[PDB]
Amino acid sequence: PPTEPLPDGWIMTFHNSGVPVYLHRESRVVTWSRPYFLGTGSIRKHDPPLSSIPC
Amino acid sequence: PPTEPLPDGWIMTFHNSGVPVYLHRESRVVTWSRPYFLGTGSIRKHDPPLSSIPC
Repeated sequence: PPTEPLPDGWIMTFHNSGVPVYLHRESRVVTWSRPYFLGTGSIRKHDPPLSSIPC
Repeated sequence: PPTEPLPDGWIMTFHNSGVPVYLHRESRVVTWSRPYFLGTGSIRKHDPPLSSIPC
């Protein structure tokens, strides 16, 4: 799918497994699914960006 | 798998789709794969926590 931009402070980078991973540089936190800014959206009911849905 | 703790500021919460999602409360950022603290680990070469690997 088309990708939405990453939230502030995040970068998509290569992992040796061959999959991209997403690092928040300042906190040194990693996730394997593209993170996104929810803003004032409803955590329970919102539709995630298509580029952020796993498997 | 056994879960490793979430990094600071994150919470696992329910999404209407029936899947848990992970919210960083202060930044309002969401990811669909459990995030983890990498610390001084190698971004490229580290083994992620088993609870953090998608699909």
